Amino acid sequence: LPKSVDWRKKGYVTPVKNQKQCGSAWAFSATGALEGQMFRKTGKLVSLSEQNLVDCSRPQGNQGCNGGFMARAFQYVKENGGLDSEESYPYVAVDEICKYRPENSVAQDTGFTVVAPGKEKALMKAVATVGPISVAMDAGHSSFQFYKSGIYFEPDCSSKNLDHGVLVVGYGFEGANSQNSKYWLVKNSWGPEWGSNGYVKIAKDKNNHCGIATAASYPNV
Ligand SMILES: [Cl-]
Ligand SMILES: [Cl-]
Repeated sequence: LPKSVDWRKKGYVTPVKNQKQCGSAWAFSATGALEGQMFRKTGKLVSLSEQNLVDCSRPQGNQGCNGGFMARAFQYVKENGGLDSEESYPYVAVDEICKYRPENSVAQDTGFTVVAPGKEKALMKAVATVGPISVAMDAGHSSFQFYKSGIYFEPDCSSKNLDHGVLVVGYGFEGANSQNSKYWLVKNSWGPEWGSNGYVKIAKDKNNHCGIATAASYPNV
C-alpha cells in the first residue's frame, strides 16, 4: 500500500461543510464518500445534498437531525435511484419535507461495501484503493471540540461506543519513518473554522483509536 495518501490533492473532496445544530454528521460523511466515488467515476466534483438525506431516508432507518448511519444513507441512495446536488436541495439544518427530485440527481450507488470491522489495516487498504471512506468515531470529548494541531490522541476515546460520522480522506505520518507517528486525515462537518481548516489528524495504528475502523464503509458506484 502507499506510505501516505491524500485524496484532497487529487480533487475528490469538496470544501468543508457545517452541519450546524442538527445531528446529521452521518449525512455529511455519506455525501463526502459519494462525492469522491462520483468524482472517480466521472472526473466531476459535485457537492451533494445532505438535506436530501436528512429529509428522505427515515424509511431506511435514519432519523434526520436526530442521528443516522452512513450505510443506511447509501442504502437510501440505492433504493431511491439517485441523490440530488447541494445546489438543488440546499442544507437548512432542520428536519424537513422530502423534496427529492429525480431530475436534479447527480449521484447514484448500487449499494455499499463494508470495511472489515476493527481492522485498521483493512481501512488503510480501502482508503488507498477506493478513495475517501465514511467512518464512525467517538468524538464526544472536549479535547476533540478544541482540537487544533498535531496527531489527535485522547485516553478517554472509545473504539466501541461511537457517536459521530466523519470522512477519512487519506493517511500519513510525521517524520521520515513512514512506520511510526502515523495518522488518519479526517474531514469533519463542523465548518472550516473547527480544527485545522475543518480537518483533524487522528492517531493511526494505535489500537483503532476513537473507533475509526469500527464501522467504515463506502458506496459502490
Ligand atoms: Cl451528528
Ligand atoms: Cl454506517
